[PDB]
This record gives sequence, C-alpha cells and structure tokens, in this order.
Amino acid sequence: LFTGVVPILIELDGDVNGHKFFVRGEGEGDATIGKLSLKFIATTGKLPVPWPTLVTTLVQCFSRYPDHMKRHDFFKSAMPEGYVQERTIYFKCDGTYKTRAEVKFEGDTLVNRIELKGIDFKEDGNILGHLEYNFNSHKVYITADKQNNGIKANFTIRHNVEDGSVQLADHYQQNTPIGDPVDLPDDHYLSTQTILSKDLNEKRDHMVLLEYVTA
Amino acid sequence: LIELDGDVNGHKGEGDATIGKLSLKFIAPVPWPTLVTTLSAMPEGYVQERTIYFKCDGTYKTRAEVKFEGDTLVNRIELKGIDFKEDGNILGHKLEYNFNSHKVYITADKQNNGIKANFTIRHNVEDGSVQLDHYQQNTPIGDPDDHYLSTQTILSKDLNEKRDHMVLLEYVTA
Repeated sequence: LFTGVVPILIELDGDVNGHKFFVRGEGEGDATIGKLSLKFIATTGKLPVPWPTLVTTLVQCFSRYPDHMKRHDFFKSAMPEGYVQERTIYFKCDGTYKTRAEVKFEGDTLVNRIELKGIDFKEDGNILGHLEYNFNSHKVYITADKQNNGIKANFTIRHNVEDGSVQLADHYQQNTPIGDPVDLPDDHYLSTQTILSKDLNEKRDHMVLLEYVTA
Repeated sequence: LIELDGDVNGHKGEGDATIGKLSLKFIAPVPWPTLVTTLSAMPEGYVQERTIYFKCDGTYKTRAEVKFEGDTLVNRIELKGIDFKEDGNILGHKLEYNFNSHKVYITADKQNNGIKANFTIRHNVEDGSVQLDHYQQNTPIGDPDDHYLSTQTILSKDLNEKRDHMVLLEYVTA
C-alpha cells in the first residue's frame, strides 16, 4: 500500500467570521518513515487567521506505525477508497472550527479536500488578531468507534502566544470510511513533531512544513 | 439581614466586623460561589456597583445598597447576567463549591467621594481548570490611601435543609 514516496495534494475552503479564503498545498509523504514535507500557499492573499491553527486541519495516513502495530493502521486500511474525516475545534476563549474533509487517492496522487467554517471568533481574539509561527509536539488519543466502523480522536493543541500565554484548541475528531474493510485499532496514540518555515523567494502568504509522526 | 434578586439569561446573618468574622445563612440556575462576591458613611450607607467578567463566559452587572435599617444592617442587590454560555462553567454548574483566599486592592475615587476596587477571583473547576475579573465602585448615599484586604472564606451546607442553600464563614483583614 504505502511503501516509498507518495505525492500529496491539499485543498481547503474556509470562512472565518465572514472572511473567505483558499489555501493550496503540495508535497510528499513517507509513511515508512512517518515523514511529511509540504508547502502551503494562500491563493487569495493574506490569511485572516494564523497558519498554525490550520495545521491540524490541513494525511495521518502517513504516520509511521511499528511492525508490531501494523494491524492498527485504520487510516491506511481504508485506502485508496477515502475516509471521510470531521472535526470541531474549540479555541478556549475564542471561536470554533467545524471541518469536513475527504482523504483519498486519485491514483498515485492523493489530494486532501477540506471545508472549514469558523464562527464566533472575536475581533481582537488570539486568532483574528494574529500566535507565534511555530508548533509544539502533542499526542493524538484515538480509539475505535465501532458503530460507525471508524474512529474518534481527542487532543488539546498548545499554541504559543506572543505575550507568553497559551491559546488552547480542543480538538474533537471523527473518521468514517467511504468504501467497504478497515482495521478497528485498540487504544493508542500518535506523537507528531512539526517544523514551520517560509520560502524566502515567495512573496505570497505561505507555509513550509516538515512533520514527523509515529505511533 | 441579606436578600438578593438577580437576573441571568432570562432566569431571574450577622457577623462581627471588629474581628472580621461573618456568619450568614442563604436560602433559594447559577453556581453559589459566583455570587459570593456579589452578596464611615454608615448608618446612612453606601452604593456598591460591579461588573464581573467571567473570563470568556460572560458578565455580571450589579448594583447594591449597603446601609442600616434599625439595628439590622441590610444589603439589597441587583444583578444582571448576560451572554453566559450554555454548557459553560457557570450555567453548566461545573464549579466545585468552595472559595479561595484573595486580595481586594482598594484605591480612592476622589471625584465621586468614594472608592474603586480591582481583583481577580479564581473559581476552582471540577476538571482541575480555573474559571477567572472584578471591577467595583463604591459611592456614599448621603454625606483611604492605597492598601488591600486579605480574605478567607468557608462554604458549607445545613444538613437539615433540603432546599438549595449555602452556609458561609468569612474572615477579612486589612
């Protein structure tokens, strides 16, 4: 299934407190090594929101699962057919994100297509007021969701604020397969360190991302 | 004697000041602890106004009158709560029933011949988190240098009372 390098395409549509924008990303993934290298660009100009807040919304299927944990790749087991992900992100003292995404193959290609609606974000909030340009390591608690023959996930993202404070983002996630037989995993977690950077010859709003994920 | 009427999202003693000790008994949609802070000019009395902003939960607007009525000290208060969230720490009753010790920073308000105060109350939440801001104004009803008050409170219940209530013991010094 996932041996060697797989091309990645990401598409996100959003609306946060009325600000419409589009983001496009391209890169490659190494599931064997749990490595992701991606470049994101805002095709509509300046992002009305901070780049780190879209990191989790913007292919866990590239996580590196150990040989003895292989049967637990619910994510890869659903490929190439997609797996219909969804999240609600509550920025404590801040707005909320509702997302719907489809992660799937268009051959050797993939692509990720996402829909995002942000509501109740405050003017002068941590989000619309523009968070440091970085990302910390977290743990993704997964489990099984038998009824829907899929998964659920829960975690809290820690966004460093310029004033030394922290903006919390509670993540609630659900994944359901698009085409029926997937491996319902036992409880375990993903650890995931990331590095954000910029391409110096790119004047447009963008994001260079390097990610490492293990189970 | 104390009686308070308040209005939130459409849902509408004796003590010994010389040693700073209080004993009060209260009888009946909101957590009791959030009302603790709400509940020389004497006997004529004073006006007490506050805006309490729950970090990210809502605000309380209060108006109170503290004065003597005969040999009883009476406190009549008005509180309006707006923008409180459903399933929040307040309306969702997720606050444990206790109160921490705090400091009330007092300063003079020369223009109005009264006082202003600022402090932040920390309400313990059941999940280990903390629900946080108090802005206060006092004006004399008819005719200090900067310092602060140290407060300590104990909340309890009367076992033979089936009704919603809160028993309070408080210690305050300057």
